[PDB]
Amino acid sequence: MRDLKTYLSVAPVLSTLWFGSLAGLLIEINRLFPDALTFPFF
Amino acid sequence: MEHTYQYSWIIPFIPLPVPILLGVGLLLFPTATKNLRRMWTFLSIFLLSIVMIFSIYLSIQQIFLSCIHQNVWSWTINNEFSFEFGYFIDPLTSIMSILITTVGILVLIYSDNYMSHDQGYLRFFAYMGFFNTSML
Amino acid sequence: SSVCEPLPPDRPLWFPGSSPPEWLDGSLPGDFGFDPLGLGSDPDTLKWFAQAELIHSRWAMLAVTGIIIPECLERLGFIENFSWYDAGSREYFADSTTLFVAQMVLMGWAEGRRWADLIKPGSVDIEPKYPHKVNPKPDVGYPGGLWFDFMMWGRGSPEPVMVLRTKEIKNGRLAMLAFLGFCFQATYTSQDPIENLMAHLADPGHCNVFSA
Amino acid sequence: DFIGSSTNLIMVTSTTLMLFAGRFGLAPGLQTGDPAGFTLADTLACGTVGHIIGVGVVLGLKNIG
Amino acid sequence: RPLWFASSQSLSYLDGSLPGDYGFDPLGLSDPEGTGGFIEPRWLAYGEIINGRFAMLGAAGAIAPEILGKAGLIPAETALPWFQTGVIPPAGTYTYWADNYTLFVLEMALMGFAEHRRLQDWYNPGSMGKQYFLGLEKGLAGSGNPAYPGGPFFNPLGFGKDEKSLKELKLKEVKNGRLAMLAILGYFIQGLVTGVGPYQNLLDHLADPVNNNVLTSLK
Ligand code: CLA
Ligand code: CLA
Ligand SMILES: CC1=C(/C=C/C(C)=C/C=C/C(C)=C/C=C/C=C(C)/C=C/C=C(C)/C=C/C2=C(C)CCCC2(C)C)C(C)(C)CCC1
Repeated sequence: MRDLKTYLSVAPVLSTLWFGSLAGLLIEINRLFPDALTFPFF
Repeated sequence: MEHTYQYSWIIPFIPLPVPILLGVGLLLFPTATKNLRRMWTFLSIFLLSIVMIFSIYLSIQQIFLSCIHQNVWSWTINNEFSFEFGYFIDPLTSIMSILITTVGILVLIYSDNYMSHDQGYLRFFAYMGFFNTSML
Repeated sequence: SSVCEPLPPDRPLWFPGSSPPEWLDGSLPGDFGFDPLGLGSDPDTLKWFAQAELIHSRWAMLAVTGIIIPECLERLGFIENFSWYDAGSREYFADSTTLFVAQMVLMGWAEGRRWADLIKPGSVDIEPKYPHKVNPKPDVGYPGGLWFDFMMWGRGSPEPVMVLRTKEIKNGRLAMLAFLGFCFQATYTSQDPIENLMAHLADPGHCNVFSA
Repeated sequence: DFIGSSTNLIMVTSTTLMLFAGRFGLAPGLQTGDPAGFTLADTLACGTVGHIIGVGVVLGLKNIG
Repeated sequence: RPLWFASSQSLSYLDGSLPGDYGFDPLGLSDPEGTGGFIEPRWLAYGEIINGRFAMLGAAGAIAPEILGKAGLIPAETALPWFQTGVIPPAGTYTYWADNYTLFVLEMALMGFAEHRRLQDWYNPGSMGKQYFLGLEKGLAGSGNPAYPGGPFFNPLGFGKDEKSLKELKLKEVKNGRLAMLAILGYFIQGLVTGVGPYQNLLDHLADPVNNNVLTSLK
C-alpha cells in the first residue's frame, strides 16, 4: 500500500512497532528465563 | 487388508472411462472432443496415476504381508460355467501392475508431445487407455 | 501463442456496477477488481502480492487435497485414525522437531531459490541449455521449466496462458477459503471436515454453525 | 380519563382555554385553512401548555381538596 | 395542488415532480440545497417508495396468516401473529425446516444479491445489464427512474404504458404504501401495547368497542 508504508516508516509508528516487538521479546525472555541476576552460560 | 482388497476390482476399470468418452466422442461429435484435445490426455494420465498409487499401495502390502487375495465375483451362473472375473493379487500381480502403470504413465507423458503434431490424437489415447485397461 | 494477454476493461468484477481500481487493469490472472481497501496500490508491491497470492494458493490447494483425499481413503478403509488437526501431534520418527529443522533446511533451499527468482528473475535458471535451442524466458511464479512444465501446458498448449493462470488462481482462492474453513470448523466443531459435510447434508437447516 | 370527572373537566377546560388564548387571545409558514394563523405548531403548543396547566391544577386539587 | 400541511419552504422543491407531492415537508428533510449522505431529495423518494413497498408486503403478509387463521384456510399452527413466528423469540417461536438464524443467513444472502444490485443501479443506472448474471441481466438493465425500473422481470405487464396511467398508478402505489407503513407502525405499537395480533385487535374493537384504546400499556 503506497503512502501507508511511508506513514509506518514515520518515527513514532516505527518506534512503537520496534519497541513493541522489543518489549515482547524481553517479556517472553523473562518468562523463559525469569529472575535472572547472572550470565552463567559463559 | 480388511478394506483395500475389496476395492481391487477398479484397477482395470479406472483407465476405461476416458476411452469410453473418446469412443463416444470422436464417433459422434468429432469437433467437440477434438476441441477438448489435451484434456483427455491429462485425464488418462491422472486415472493411470490413481492406478499407479493403488498398485504401489498393494505392492507395499505384498512386501509387508505375505498373502494372496482372490476377490472373485460371479459372471454367469446357468450351468457348469459358474464363471468368475476376479482379481488375483500375488507378488506377480504387484510387479506386473507397477510394470504396466509406470511405463504407461511415462509413455503418456511422452505421447502428449509425440502426437502433439498429429491429426490422429484422441483415438490414439483411446487405444492407449483401453490397452492399459485390458492389460491391467 | 505465449504472450499472457490481459483481461479487457469490460471484464466481470467482484462487485458488478462498481468501478475497478486503476491499479488492477487486468495484467494479473484472476483480476476482478477486488480492492475495497487498496492494498495493491504500489505496483512494485502488487507484484510481490501477486506472487504471494500464487504461492499461498498453491500451498492451500496441495493442503486441501492432503486433507480431503486422505480422509476419503480413511472412509474407504486405507488409513487409520486420520485427523489432520491431530496429525501433527501423533507419532512419527524424528520427534517432529528434527523433522521441522530438516524441513526448514530443504524448504529454505527451495524457497530461497524462488526468492532469488523474485528479487532478480534470471539468477537460478533451470531447464538446462541445449544447442541451437532458446529456452523461453519465463515469468516470476510461472517458471515453466522441465521440472514444472514437463507437459508444456504453461506456454498455452491446451488453452491460452491467461485463462489457465486464472484457473490456477481461482481454483486456488477457493482452496485458500476451504483451508480457512478447515482451520475454523475443525476447532469450533472439533470434528472432521467430511464429517461436517455429511452432517450438514443430513439436515442443512439445524446442523449449521449456530448449533456447534 | 373517566370522561365527566373533575380530573377530566379541569384538564379539558385548561386545554381549550389555552387554545382559545392562543387563537383569539394574548398568547401566540405551515399554511393552514384557519382564518387567522394558529398553525399546527401553535395548536400543539397551546395543547402542551394547557396540558401543563391541567396537570398542575388537577394535582394541586389532589394534594388538597 | 392538494396540499396537506404545506409550508413556505416545502413549496420550493415539492412542486409536482414526485408521486404524491402533497407538499408535506414541515420538518424539511428533502431540501435540495446542502445535501449529502442519505438525506437527499432523490434518495428520500427512493426510500419512501421502498419502505412503502416492503411495508405493503409486511401489512398484507403479517395479518394474512391471521386473516385466514381465524377463518380456516390454513392450520392453526401456521396461523401465528406477526410476532409469535420466531421474529420475537421472547414473545413466540415457530419451528420451520431450518432454525431462525439459518433463515436469517438465507434472507441476508438472497436479499444481498437482490439489493446490492439495486444499489449499484442507483449509483450508475446503466449497469446490471453488462455482467453475466446467468443471462437474466437482460431485464435488470432498463431503469429509467431508479425506483421504477420497469423491465421484463419486475414489470412483465405494461400497467402504465402511457404516462397518465403510469402517474396515476405511481400515486396509488405511494398512497397505498404510506397507508401500509402507518399500518406497520400500528402493528408494532399494537403488539407492544396488547401483546396479541392485529386481527385480534380488530375483532376486539369491532365486536363490543369497549376498552378500544383505554388499555394503555397493559397486557
Ligand atoms: C540500569 C540499571 C539496571 C540494571 C543494571 C538492571 C539489571 C537487571 N534487572 Mg532491573 N530494572 C531497572 C534498571 C536496571 N536493571 C529499572 C530502571 C527498572 C524499572 C523499569 C527495573 C526493573 C526490573 C524488574 C522488574 C526485573 C529486572 C530484572 C533485571 C535483570 C535482567 C534479567 C533479564 O531479563 O535479562 C536477560 C537478558 C536479556 C533480556 C538480554 C537479551 C538480549 C538479546 C536476546 C540479544 C542477545 C544475544 C545476541 C545476539 C548476542 C549473542 C552473541 C553471538 C552469538 C552473536 C538484571 C539483573 C529482572 C530480574 O531477573 O531481576 C533480577 C526483573 O524481574 N529489573
Ligand atoms: C494470501 C492471501 C492473498 C493475497 C496476498 C492476495 C493478493 C491479491 N489478490 Mg487475492 N484472494 C485471496 C487471497 C489473497 N489475495 C482469497 C482467499 C480470495 C478469495 C476470498 C481472493 C480473491 C481475489 C479477487 C477476486 C481478486 C484478488 C486480487 C488480488 C490482488 C489485489 C489485492 C491485494 O493486494 O491484497 C493483498 C492481500 C493481502 C496482503 C492479504 C490480506 C491480509 C490482511 C491482514 C487481512 C486478512 C484477514 C481476512 C479478512 C480474514 C478473512 C475472514 C473470513 C471471515 C473471510 C492481489 C494480487 C484482485 C486481482 O487483481 O487478482 C489478481 C482481484 O480481483 N483476490
Ligand atoms: C375550531 C374548529 C376546529 C378545532 C377545534 C378544537 C376544539 C380542537 C382541539 C384540539 C385539541 C384538544 C388538541 C390537543 C392537543 C394536545 C397536546 C399537544 C398534548 C400534549 C401533551 C404533552 C406535551 C404532555 C407533556 C407532559 C406529560 C407527558 C406529563 C408530564 C408533564 C407534561 C405535561 C410536561 C377545527 C380545526 C376542527 C375546524 C374549525 C372548527
